[PDB]
Amino acid sequence: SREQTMENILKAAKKKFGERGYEGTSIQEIAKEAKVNVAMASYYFNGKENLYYEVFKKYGLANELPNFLEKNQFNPINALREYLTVFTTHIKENPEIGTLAYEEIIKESARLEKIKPYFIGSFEQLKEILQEGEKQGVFHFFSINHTIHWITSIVLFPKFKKFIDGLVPGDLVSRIISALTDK
Amino acid sequence: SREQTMENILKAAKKKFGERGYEGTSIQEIAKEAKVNVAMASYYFNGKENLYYEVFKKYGLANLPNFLEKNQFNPINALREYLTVFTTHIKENPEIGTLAYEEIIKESARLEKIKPYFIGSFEQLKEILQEGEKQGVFHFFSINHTIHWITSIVLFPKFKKFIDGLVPSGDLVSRIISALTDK
Repeated sequence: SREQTMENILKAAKKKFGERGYEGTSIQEIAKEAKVNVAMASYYFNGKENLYYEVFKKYGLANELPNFLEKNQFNPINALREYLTVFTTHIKENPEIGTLAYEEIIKESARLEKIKPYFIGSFEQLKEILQEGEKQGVFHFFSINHTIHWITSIVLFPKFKKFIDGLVPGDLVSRIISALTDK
Repeated sequence: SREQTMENILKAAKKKFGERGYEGTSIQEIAKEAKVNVAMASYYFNGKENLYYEVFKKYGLANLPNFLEKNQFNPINALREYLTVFTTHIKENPEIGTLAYEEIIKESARLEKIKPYFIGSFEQLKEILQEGEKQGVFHFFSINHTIHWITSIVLFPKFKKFIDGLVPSGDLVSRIISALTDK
């Protein structure tokens, strides 16, 4: 019942913050969405700023990711496919993470710093998988920086990709992999 | 005068919309920023929604010339001018970029009506790229992939910087061109 209520409030926080952003969302709005009074929301989460962080802590990218390269016997295509599947599926089921993150990147706020780990943590692996695929002659790209840039844009901002798709004539993961294995 | 009052209102809207987005900004706040009567502001632009579109009409990419034609159909030269012009415009009107986002995500009724202040640049981009590929000076997976990552840097320079901060100066345009000319 404690956990249920805490979960209810975090689900509501994610929903409302995702709709209106940090500033446009109130603790009252959230509490109302969660069917609890404001005092109940303060008790568990102690104010707007910390609730926002707990939203990223709970629904952000899971911090305990296996090593995808080892998990996939150092087959980089297989490692990248699994990595990207894990990560794009997460953003599909928790889209607010993507849209809130990619927002705060523009406001360059103090929130950004505390938020980073919960959508950024796995980029190190993404670098390793790519560099090992390049080393194996299985991936081809101009630079690692350029490639992480467009791959993480798709991961965090899949709707921009849909938007460009509407203007210029799939499966996201397969499309990332085809762009990399083009020789 | 009518014209002057309208300039002031648009300057205000741009500023205020940029800060808080469509939803978190009221016509009251813009009018107050412009030091004008709310109901006048509202009437002159026939409402908040139309005012918002006029912000894009005024400050967007309505402006451009045929960069291919202006560059003697040298695609590299045309793309460089194109990129320089576009990035400079986003630098000088950052709200256009950041507001395009809040809206590419909300997939709003508003998106459809703001698109026309980017579609035009994007087809010119497409033409430059295809002309370059045809002349054998550009090489890429697909035009859709290419336009996706380029327009990503252009409309959302701050994410590009954010990734630059996580993955190891340099001219942005050169970097785009180098990624296109890479054999």
